[PDB]
Amino acid sequence: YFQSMQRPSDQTAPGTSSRPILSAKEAQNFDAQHYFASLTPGAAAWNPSPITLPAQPDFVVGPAGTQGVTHTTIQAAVDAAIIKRTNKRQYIAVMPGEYQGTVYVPAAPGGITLYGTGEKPIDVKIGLSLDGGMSPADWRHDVNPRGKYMPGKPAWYMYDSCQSKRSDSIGVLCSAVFWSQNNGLQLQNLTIENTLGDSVDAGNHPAVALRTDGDQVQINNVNILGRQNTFFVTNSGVQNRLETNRQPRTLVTNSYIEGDVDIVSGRGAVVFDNTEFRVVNSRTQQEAYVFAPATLSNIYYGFLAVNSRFNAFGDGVAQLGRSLDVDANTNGQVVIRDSAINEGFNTAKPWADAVISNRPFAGNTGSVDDNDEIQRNLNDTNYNRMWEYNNRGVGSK
Repeated sequence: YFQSMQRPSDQTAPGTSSRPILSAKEAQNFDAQHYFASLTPGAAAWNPSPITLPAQPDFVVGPAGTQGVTHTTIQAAVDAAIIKRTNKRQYIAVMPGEYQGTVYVPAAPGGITLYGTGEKPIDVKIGLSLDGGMSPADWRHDVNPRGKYMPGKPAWYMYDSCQSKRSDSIGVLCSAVFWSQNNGLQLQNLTIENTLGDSVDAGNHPAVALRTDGDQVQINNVNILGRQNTFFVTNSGVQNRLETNRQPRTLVTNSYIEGDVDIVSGRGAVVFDNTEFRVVNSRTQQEAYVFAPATLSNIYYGFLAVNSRFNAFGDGVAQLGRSLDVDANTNGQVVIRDSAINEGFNTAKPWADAVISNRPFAGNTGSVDDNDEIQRNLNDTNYNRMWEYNNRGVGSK
């Protein structure tokens, strides 16, 4: 038997307290089928089929006067889809262009598919600048010009949950450009950006590009561009706050996600396959964290990054993640497997202390028992739940 010429990952279980590494046996519990498991018995895990585009879309968003365009804003087309009150999936094509303004996709009986028709995802750009620190008055002005959101239009309940706030600042959970609660949302071939970008300093400036709260959501060949809190998943219902008994599942494939601090955050089971994550250092050079899961401590599945690529600029500043300790019963969960970690990461301490609580990072290296098998409870609340398996690249060593 001749020797495979394949280069083995140099990551060997159990790893270290700073960088715990799963055994093969442990890693079998951390694949998409487990992350996507149903809760009913008699029920198969979610196995989504790929997004399929129709020969004709239901709605077309584009420049005014162009042939075949139905609507000039994306919110208007979403509203036209929602008012039908149908169980059937609706498809909204978006022509190449720049589309300034929020897009709120409400919970509905049927799924909405929104897709770009450009040669690349960058050809359709959806954006607005919104900062969690901004005043409600400034927020209302920027989000709702000319009666975009009014009682009796779709997505009112979403807008109203934010606009009613009388706090000094609107908060991260209202800073999203694109916010969906639609189960079954599908996004393909477009760019979603919170354009706050480098207009602000290195401090706390939550500015979500895409927020998704729906179950069975598929995002394919999308660019999600931001700085702090670029992509946020939550398990919220109509009250707009994190919940304790709902586990939405999202699949992100073939996508590009850029930011700096807590680039992918929140509560939900999310699988990232063949996604590139890029840390930028144009706004802050002092810190960067890719994943900030807020997974409930009784829930076993948070984030899974598989067959993905991680790139960072600076000199070993960037980290893979930190737990988002939003409440006492949170212990964020993430597995990064089979992925390339390239230059720019802190290889000695890839996981940071928790945000909000400042809970020190604690990796569980477990013990060995009879005939030399690593043993540890992967859901032990005394340790973090941030793990790697079979990664490669300079940043994997």
